[PDB]
Amino acid sequence: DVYAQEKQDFVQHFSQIVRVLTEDEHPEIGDAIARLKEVLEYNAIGGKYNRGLTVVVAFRELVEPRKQDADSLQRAWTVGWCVELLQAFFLVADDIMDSSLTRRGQICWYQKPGVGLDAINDANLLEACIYRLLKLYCREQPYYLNLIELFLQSSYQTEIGQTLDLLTAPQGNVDLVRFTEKRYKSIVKYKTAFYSFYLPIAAAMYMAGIDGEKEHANAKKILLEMGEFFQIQDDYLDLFGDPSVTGKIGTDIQDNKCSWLVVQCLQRATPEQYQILKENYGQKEAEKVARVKALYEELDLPAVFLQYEEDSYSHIMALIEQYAAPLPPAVFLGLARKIY
Amino acid sequence: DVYAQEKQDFVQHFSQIVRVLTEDEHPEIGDAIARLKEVLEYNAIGGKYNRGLTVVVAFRELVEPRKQDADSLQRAWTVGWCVELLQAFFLVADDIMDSSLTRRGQICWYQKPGVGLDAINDANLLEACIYRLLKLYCREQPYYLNLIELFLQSSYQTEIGQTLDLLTAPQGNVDLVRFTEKRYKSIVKYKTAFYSFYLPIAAAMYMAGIDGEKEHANAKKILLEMGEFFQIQDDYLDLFGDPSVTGKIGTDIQDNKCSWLVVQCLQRATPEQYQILKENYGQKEAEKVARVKALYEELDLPAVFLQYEEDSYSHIMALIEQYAAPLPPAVFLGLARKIY
Ligand SMILES: O=P(O)(O)C1(P(=O)(O)O)Cc2cccnc2C1
Ligand SMILES: O=P(O)(O)C1(P(=O)(O)O)Cc2cccnc2C1
Ligand SMILES: [Mg+2]
Ligand SMILES: [Mg+2]
Ligand SMILES: [Mg+2]
Ligand SMILES: [Mg+2]
Ligand SMILES: [Mg+2]
Ligand SMILES: [Mg+2]
Repeated sequence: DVYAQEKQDFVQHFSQIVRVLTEDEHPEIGDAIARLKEVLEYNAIGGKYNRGLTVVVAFRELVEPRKQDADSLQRAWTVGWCVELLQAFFLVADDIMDSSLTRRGQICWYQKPGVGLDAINDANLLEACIYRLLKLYCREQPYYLNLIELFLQSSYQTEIGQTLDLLTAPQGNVDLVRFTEKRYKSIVKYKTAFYSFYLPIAAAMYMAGIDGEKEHANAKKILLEMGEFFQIQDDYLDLFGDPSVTGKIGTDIQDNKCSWLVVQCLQRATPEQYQILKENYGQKEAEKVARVKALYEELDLPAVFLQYEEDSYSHIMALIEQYAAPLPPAVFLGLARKIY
Repeated sequence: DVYAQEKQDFVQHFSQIVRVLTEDEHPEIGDAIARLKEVLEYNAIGGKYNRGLTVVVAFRELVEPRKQDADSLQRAWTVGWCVELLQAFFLVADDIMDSSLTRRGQICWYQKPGVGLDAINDANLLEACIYRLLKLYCREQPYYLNLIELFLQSSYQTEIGQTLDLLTAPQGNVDLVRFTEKRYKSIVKYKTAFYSFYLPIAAAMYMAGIDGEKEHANAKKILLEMGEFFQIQDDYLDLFGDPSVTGKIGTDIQDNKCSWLVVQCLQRATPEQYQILKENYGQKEAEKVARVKALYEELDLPAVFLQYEEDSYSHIMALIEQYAAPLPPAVFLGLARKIY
């Protein structure tokens, strides 16, 4: 795919990212800059890079090839890495707050001996690197302020979404009463859809000089729906995915989360299955978690998900028919192929 | 003082800040916006406001009174609150990472039943509010990008400083060998001096149309030295200050910190006092902490600090003589009176 053939160059650009960001030497900060290097290497590397590559792929498809200079392609790869760094910031903090164990096939940063809650500041540093990179690479470009504002707004929206995620999942309480489809859709729009799907395409758009309100609004209409599916898939895989593939161990049941699975469970459960859920959800005991997973299987939730994926795929394609123009449909099609 | 007579209006502006920031209602995010309100009220209120008031005071002294519109004064009070919000973001995270107990006369946010590590996301939200406010109030102003860049750069510098703070104070280790005057001065320049002293005056400068490199450089020369003293004072008060006055309980000894006190101790200690330090520092036991405090008193560190405050005050005033022009000396004098 077009993600395949952009990958290698994009990934190789990381050493350049790290080089430029370690050159703040101010010899006095040398030890901190070395810590930053370590943090970047542990937390920005080892996933699929789909968000960052999305910026690069869309940039190649929206920019006139004659305008695809060496320099403007360096900027695209940099802006792609900015998206990956935003992801790394949110994931470092999220793993702490979700009490997670592994991520991307290694133990979570904060679980590393000698890191612990110092990881909070490491996460803030990852965030800071975004704006340092934008200044360094894009400061003289017409779209500079547009990109700054887009990244900050996307961060605010994600943080609002994380807020709702955490409010809906208070530790060691109950009501399943909070866990509604309406609540779920709002959580995921905010925590996932904006930064994972809107951000990378929007950033490429602005870089291509496409700054129009209506063009961004139509793009957003497709991309936010993609983002909802992606988070539903993430919730499904939390329980039913293979950790060798996902790279991480699920914590949604123990964490009392408004997962798509629990929302679907509740919609289907008999009064008696409800009581089993209520007695077993939101608790660390492996035995109780296993009971929840058994309920989910009794209700054929995996089959519900497979049906949903089909209906969602067809809906997203219908939206691309409606909303893609005047942008190349390929911009959306490539993305949808990556996620579905 | 001029801080006295700006205070009331500045503090009253907070309800307006909170009002404008809760009006994102998107009914769906209502619960998150209510959490944000709670976070703002707990974490942005109850200190002395000296950083935010500094923006307002310097704005009144650098801007032509004829240009001090109703609107431009609303912007100054807003930019002042932006500085206070930046402070709140850093303090929420710092209390978690320093395992602190109280702040500003109440228990730390993260220690509140039902908050815990969710406070990490609350802190990120406080950060986000800065840029939301700058957009809302300042977006059409010539200095808009200057203020965005200043706040981001100040955050990056503070985070670099926090990095060095934490690297120098590894939990449950030793060497006092790390604790040198050189290391100390670099920590505090970065973690304190930029955001506490340079930021608020710089922000007022940019708002006044003073964007010149040399003017900012000369201002920085005074303000960074003030910031070093302020952090030395903060370290002194951590142990020897009255909690009813400081609002918080000290943790520097237990936290193994490169405090000014330990650096001064080491410079003075006999080989035998060194061994007492090494045996007792960096540990939670009240008895061991008391032994450290006893060593500090044996070495007359409080008297060393009082002498230092005098020498520092005289040095800062000498710098204001050298470097203040063409800005009103009052801008620096008022600040120095507040801290000394
Ligand atoms: O931990 P992961 O499953 O990767 C998780 P969540 O914790 O939201 O499930 C972290 C995260 C953060 C923002 C948007 N989606 C996600 C997925
Ligand atoms: O906790 P406080 O004493 O308020 C502290 P530090 O933890 O650095 O001593 C927090 C903080 C953060 C940045 C600059 N100075 C300070 C003072
Ligand atoms: Mg998680
Ligand atoms: Mg999460
Ligand atoms: Mg998940
Ligand atoms: Mg502290
Ligand atoms: Mg600290
Ligand atoms: Mg302190």
